[PDB]
Amino acid sequence: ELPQMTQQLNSDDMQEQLSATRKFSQILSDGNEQIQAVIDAGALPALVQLLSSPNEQILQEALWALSNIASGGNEQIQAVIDAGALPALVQLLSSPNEQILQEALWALSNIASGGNEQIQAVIDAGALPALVQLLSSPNEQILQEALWALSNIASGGNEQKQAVKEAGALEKLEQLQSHENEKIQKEAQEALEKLQ
Amino acid sequence: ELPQMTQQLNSDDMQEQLSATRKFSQILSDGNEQIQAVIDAGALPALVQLLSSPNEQILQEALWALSNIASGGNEQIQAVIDAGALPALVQLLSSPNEQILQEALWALSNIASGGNEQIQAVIDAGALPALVQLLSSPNEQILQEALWALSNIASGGNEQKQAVKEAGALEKLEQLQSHENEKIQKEAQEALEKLQ
Repeated sequence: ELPQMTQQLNSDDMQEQLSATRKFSQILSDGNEQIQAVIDAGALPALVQLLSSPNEQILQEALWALSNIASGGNEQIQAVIDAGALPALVQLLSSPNEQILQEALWALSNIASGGNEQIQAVIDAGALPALVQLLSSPNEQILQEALWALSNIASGGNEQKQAVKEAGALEKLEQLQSHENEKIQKEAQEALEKLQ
Repeated sequence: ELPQMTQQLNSDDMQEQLSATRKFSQILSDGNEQIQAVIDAGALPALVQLLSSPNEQILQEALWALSNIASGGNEQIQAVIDAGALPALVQLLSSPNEQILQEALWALSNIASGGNEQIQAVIDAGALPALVQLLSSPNEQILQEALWALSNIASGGNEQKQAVKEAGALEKLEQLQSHENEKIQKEAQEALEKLQ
């Protein structure tokens, strides 16, 4: 019904616009409540514990569920932080399965998208060295997220910027210019100037 | 249901752990995809136009829907921003219906919780004055969101914070260290210090 609905919003009859506007709110709040109803069920910590499952499939659906939550609002992020995901995720940064590595990267990018304190919980979980090492990485998939992540962290305060520098970003970042990839080339400039 | 699954997560049987991990993923991804199928059905632009409805009901339902979407990830926020919500939301800042005013404060607050470019979009469409004026409002509910809203903007990069001070925050925020309520004395400190 969604696409009809997006038209009843552009309608002249006020019972039409109202009707459709309510349905849109119902759709939007039902979805948000399914999501909140998972955070509130107490799963996050058990999920976080499954990040170190011996079974790599279990590991991956768990990391997927987490990174999904961590893609939400500043409080879904907090619940993910509060359940102690940051260390586990940072650990997963040094993984052989480049799919697990790349998913953990993306979650950490999202968690570092929020407020300066959350960027700091990330910095405290010791992501920085792990994230600086992945700049050298040969796989451009990763190099790119790795760089996004540090750029997100470059966007925090004086003492986030200082820890990025303090962990070795300046050189690597600097020598990324000479990378064939044009979007990478660019993204480094942006990261450097934030830092200064 | 959610509680039986959260136990399954803590189980020993790996069939159990994984079966539940996928139900959680499935709930999370289904919840995210209803929200998404509303943004991608293009309702945001039309819900934004309904923010100037002369029908109070329509207006509040539209504003309710939008602030839900604005409660999500940096990209929901972007979608809301891209659909031209901010002009309307700032305009709603100068509303007499304190119910609309408070809801529009909460939208702006969520929007201001995203990346530093999103805060700047808030600042640019001129939330700041409207926001600083609400600092004298008698309604302690309103005072708190206006304050939070600014506190989120004060949590941005450096150039963000010079507009907060440049808006008047500093002075008004500073006389807010002697308000009957403790939460407001306290929360002004945070805001004031963030900047300082």
